[PDB]
Amino acid sequence: MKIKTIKRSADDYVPVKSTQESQMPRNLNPELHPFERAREYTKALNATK
Amino acid sequence: PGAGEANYDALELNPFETKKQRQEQEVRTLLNKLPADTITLDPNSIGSVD
Amino acid sequence: ETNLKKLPKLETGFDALANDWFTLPKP
Amino acid sequence: KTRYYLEQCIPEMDDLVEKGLFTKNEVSLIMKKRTDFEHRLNSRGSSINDYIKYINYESNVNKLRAKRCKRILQVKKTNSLSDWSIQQRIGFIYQRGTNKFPQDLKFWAMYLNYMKARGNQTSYKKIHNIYNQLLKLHPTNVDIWISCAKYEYEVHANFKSCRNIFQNGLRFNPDVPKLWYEYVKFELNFITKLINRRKVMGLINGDIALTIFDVCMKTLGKHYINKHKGYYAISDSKMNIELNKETLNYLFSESLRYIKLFDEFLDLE
Amino acid sequence: HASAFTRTQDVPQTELQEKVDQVLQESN
Amino acid sequence: SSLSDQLAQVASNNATVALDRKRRQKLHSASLIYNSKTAATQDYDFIFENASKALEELSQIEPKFAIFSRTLFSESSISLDRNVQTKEEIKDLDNAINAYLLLASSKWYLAPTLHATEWLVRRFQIHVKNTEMLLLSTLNYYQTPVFKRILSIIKLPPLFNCLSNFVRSEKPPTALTMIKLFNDMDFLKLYTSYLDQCIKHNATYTNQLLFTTCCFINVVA
Amino acid sequence: ARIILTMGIRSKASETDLSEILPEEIEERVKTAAEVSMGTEITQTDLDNIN
Amino acid sequence: KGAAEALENANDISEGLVSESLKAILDLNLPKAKNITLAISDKNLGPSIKEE
Amino acid sequence: QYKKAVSSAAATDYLLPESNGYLEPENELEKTFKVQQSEIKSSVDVSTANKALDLSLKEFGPYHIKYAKNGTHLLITGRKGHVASMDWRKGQLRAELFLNE
Amino acid sequence: PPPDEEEQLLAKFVFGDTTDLQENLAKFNADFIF
RNA sequence: UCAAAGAGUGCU
Repeated sequence: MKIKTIKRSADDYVPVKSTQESQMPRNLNPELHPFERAREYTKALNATK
Repeated sequence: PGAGEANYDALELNPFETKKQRQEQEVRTLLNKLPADTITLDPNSIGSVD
Repeated sequence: ETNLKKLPKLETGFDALANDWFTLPKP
Repeated sequence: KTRYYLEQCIPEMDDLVEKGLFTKNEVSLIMKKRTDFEHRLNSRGSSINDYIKYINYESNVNKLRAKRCKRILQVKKTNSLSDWSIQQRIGFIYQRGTNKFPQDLKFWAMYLNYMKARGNQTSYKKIHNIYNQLLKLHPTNVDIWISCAKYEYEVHANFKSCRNIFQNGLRFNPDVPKLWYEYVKFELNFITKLINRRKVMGLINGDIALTIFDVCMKTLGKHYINKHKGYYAISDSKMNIELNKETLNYLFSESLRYIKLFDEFLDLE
Repeated sequence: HASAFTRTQDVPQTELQEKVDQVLQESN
Repeated sequence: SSLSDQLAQVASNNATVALDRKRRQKLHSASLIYNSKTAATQDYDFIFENASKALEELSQIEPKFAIFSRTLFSESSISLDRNVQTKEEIKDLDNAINAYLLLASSKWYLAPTLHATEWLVRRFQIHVKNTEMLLLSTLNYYQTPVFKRILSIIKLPPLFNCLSNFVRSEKPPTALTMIKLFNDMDFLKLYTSYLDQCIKHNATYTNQLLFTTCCFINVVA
Repeated sequence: ARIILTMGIRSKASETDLSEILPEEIEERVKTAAEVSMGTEITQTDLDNIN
Repeated sequence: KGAAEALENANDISEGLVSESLKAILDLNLPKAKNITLAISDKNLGPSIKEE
Repeated sequence: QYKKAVSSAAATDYLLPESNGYLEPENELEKTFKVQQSEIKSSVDVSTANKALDLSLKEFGPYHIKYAKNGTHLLITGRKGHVASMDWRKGQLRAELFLNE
Repeated sequence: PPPDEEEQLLAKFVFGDTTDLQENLAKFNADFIF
């Protein structure tokens, strides 16, 4: 039957060149970044210090 | 199939984290340490105006 | 019209280009 | 700032999916190849071939969209962001590559040709801006002075400014005999078309070149004396005679080359 | 901005230019 | 089995996955034309461009090289990774590599073969997976500098342990050390199959036979 | 010495062909060195004995 | 263009003078324009540039 | 700005390179519970077959498995006291503890 | 209507399809090459 | 060799 699985392309994430910058994948799903309200506050407090 | 998440945020966690950045990630997350008393039943409640 | 073609066209190449001394001896 | 470039393209794929041309799966593949290039171009050791590869890859994407537009939408142009965006972005990459690598005359050459082909989409003023930077960056390359002179004497037919380009180029490069030849060749071309127009005018009803001849000998002699002498003058009287002889031999071949130019123009005496 | 296209000098800088405009002036 | 032993098999299975930058450096640094530093800097496109030209020269000398242009030296092969292919496709890929090593059998003296093989080494990592077939084929080019370069970038299988001395060594493998390889019973019959393939394909050439003949003749002595 | 026979003065070096004397990579070095050279001009009286 | 030009410009730069090369390069670049501002290491070269 | 901000979030949803897996039967008769694990092992590619790990060892059974957040490294602790930290993808053991507690 | 061969060829390049390579593999026989 | 820790160099 039909199967597909999470599949990582090594070249995409690990560059072939030593000098080429690795790809930084980003997902703005809000669940993946918890504790907004505690976080920004801590960045706030560190900034004042 | 479908067990894992499709796409991962590099900033939060990276399977391809090199030895030097995992230190960069480590120190930053220390700098951004959340206080114990900051724990609340709802993260949205914190920071309101009395 | 035939004469105008015979007249020369200025030719250019870019389009073609487009397509140690201080060390003493050890004893 | 790779993400910034990636984000600027988001409205477009949304337009591609909205119009139905490209599926979300196909769109994702275009994105993944796009992402690899942007990191490549922004990284260390980036070279011009990266710009050329991205431009070539992006050009192919435009062609498929055009084919699919007639195949699926059955429309010549769909009024949305998709039509002019791939074409706009290619110019952006050319600007970055030419900005990033001003040295390669080859990369500049496609930029001029690519924009020249899309004459309607790119105003002739934008071609002017490219040349002004290019002449400014490489003033001693004769090919570029004759380049913009040729572009506008044919496409635009502005003899006044076509005279101006040569008039500037000879200022910077008075010792190159090739540039003088083209500016003479242009000069007789202007006269012959003027006389042919006069002949046509009657049907429906030059010395200036010889002057360019005059000074062309003088400065070429002066510069050839400056070369072959180096920093200093030549003390021996005999060599100064050979120096004069070498200029005379160098100078006559310059003159003889122009005598061949006269033969081409039948109308002129 | 300064451009090779249009003359900003307002006078003939090079000796070529003093000469060419004389023919232009003399011609018509 | 010990966890370390089980874990070792995992490492061998994922030898070419390129999980991180450090592994990718080791794979990409492996080269047959260039040194490690320049090799890391080179690109698949740059390597493919030289290889495509090299194959055309090989095609002129022998037409049969032209077939691999459709399969192995294609432009689409740049985007082809073996780690992302399934079992059937990998078996399908490996045999096509094997035939190329066979047709290249009489031509390593020609420089373009060395360039053409670089694409397979860089794109397909034949030095890691097809380590036997590459090394069996180049057995009689031992004194040539090419074989020494092969040894440096290749992990010797169990049957070639005797060559572990000459890996990254100034002196090439001596003729005497060979008899020991073929003296080993397990190797002879391993070598028997590869020779059995060439005879079926009529790909045997003189230098293969004359090198082949001596050593077995020497094992007798 | 054979270079000096072909080119007597650095001005001659720019156009003189050194193919039979030097390989391609080396022969262009002397040409580039000639224009950015350091030495002073020598008389033909001098040049005759050097040849 | 060559060795000879560098010396005679080297003479001209020192005496706070403007060579034909300096006049040529500057004209194509600086806009005619209130007044465009140019940075020069030499104060003595300033009056020469202003005159041209 | 929220309707703009979520629009930006919707914009980045396209940037996400890959999707999750699926397993649906072509034929209604085929059932997702009927399919047996070995058949899925056949369908998945070679690298995934390597990504699947099976090691049998009985010295300190049972063994509790724990998985790192980033997920590079596996930690498995035996009931009788044996714990080993290793990365399944790389195939190298970080440390070995044979404590009999 | 089905796509033309010229359209088919352009389709493989843009989508990076590798099937065409795969049967050309699955159809090699070592005897034919030799 | 891996493996953890320092100290400089090039360059975005």
